[PDB]
Amino acid sequence: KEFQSVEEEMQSTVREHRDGGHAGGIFNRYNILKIQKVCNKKLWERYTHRRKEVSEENHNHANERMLFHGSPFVNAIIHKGFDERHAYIGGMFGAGIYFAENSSKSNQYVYGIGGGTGCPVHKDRSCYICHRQLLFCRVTLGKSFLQFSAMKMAHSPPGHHSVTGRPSVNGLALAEYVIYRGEQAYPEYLITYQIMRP
Ligand SMILES: Cc1nc2c(c(=O)[nH]1)CSCC2
Ligand SMILES: [Zn+2]
Repeated sequence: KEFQSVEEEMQSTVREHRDGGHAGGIFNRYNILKIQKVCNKKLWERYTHRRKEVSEENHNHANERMLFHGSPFVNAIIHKGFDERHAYIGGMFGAGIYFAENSSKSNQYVYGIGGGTGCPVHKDRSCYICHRQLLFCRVTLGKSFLQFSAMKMAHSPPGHHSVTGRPSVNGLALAEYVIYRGEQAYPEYLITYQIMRP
């Protein structure tokens, strides 16, 4: 039932992307192959210690959410954790770690920014053959700064613990959530899947 809940979140949050599938491929659903619960006690303690600290700074509320993260470095993340030292100021909300509430938005980043050159075997961003991996993460948002337009920051805004990118006509199509401290996310589930041909 635990993994069925994860499959449901993965499938139901798929959306039609404005780039016509350029970055992540053309699909309406996935073929979910594996769902593995990541058990990293040192990373979990780092996460819960920070979560308690954020809660005390946000009226006894962590404002935790389960969010997706796509990256070519998922295997490094499950072992070493999220690391803001690998984040650079170039992004929409600057040098943060980015998460999506729509799995298909995170799928656009599995092979790199804008989908890179796609899978290493066929160099195809819309590869239906190669197995992809996504993370479904615990993310502590705390006091989240609501923002619509690009704001390149190095750290959370003063008094805040994260940034929420909200959709707008000139801006974002879908929401995104940005943390500036790696310990504010835990890679709880490793999802192995394929995008499926419509
Ligand atoms: C690397 C990466 N970036 C983003 C996302 C992601 O999953 N990975 C989703 S929100 C937009 C940016
Ligand atoms: Zn491939």
